[PDB]
Amino acid sequence: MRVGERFTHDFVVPPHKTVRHLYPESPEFAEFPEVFATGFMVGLMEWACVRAMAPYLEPGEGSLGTAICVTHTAATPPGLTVTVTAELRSVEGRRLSWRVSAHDGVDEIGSGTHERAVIHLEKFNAKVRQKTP
Amino acid sequence: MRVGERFTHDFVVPPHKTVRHLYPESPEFAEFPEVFATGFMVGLMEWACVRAMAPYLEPGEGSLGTAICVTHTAATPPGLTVTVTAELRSVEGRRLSWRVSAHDGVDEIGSGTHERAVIHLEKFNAKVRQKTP
Repeated sequence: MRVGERFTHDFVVPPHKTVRHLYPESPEFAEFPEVFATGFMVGLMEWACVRAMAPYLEPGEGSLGTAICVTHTAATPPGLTVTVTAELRSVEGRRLSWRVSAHDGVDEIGSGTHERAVIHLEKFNAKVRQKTP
Repeated sequence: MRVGERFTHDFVVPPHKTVRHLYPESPEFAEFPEVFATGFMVGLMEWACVRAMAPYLEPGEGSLGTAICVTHTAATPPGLTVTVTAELRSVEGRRLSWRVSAHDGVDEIGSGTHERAVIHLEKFNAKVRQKTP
């Protein structure tokens, strides 16, 4: 896991990763064309980076996404394979950053950056509990 | 539309908007803390801007998100209300650019920018259906 190393992750888009499935609560999204939602592309890019960094975590640790800055440049219907490529840009202590890019086999669909922070899972969950109603 | 006009969108986070629910097929995400996923925060920011834009589109139009560039700085358990504030920066042809931020009643959880493109829904759906395997 050196800076400049590339990690790849492939995912066939199923029908339930389209826009209306991200927020079934949204009448505003209900009838939208059946294309892979930006929020699901983001979650796939983050999933690629989590798989790339798993060797860096010590027992008890996990990670949070702290920033996402990407374009979404072409649309993908269900059935195509989205390949995400995660290129490690920086690792320093708790902070990691990648350049991410995604292609659906037909078009480049988007690219940009993603940053993560390593967390201590138990300490983090206790903080979460204190702001839980 | 009025540049500098702020729109607010409030959303109580239900249990099914945590990280594990974004990708039930990800074993990695299945063990994550039960906090609002960045992919769901991105979709909520899109939803805010879609509601702001709606009165101003013509019949048969909608929009797509073309870029998002946000931080995600604090974590939110189910049961808090996330309020997205969306402020229009510019309208150029079919392109609309926004400043977005979100807060969960306890902490600011993220901020940055978002761009959208107005589409003709039927024309775009027919073009989508043609790259479908």
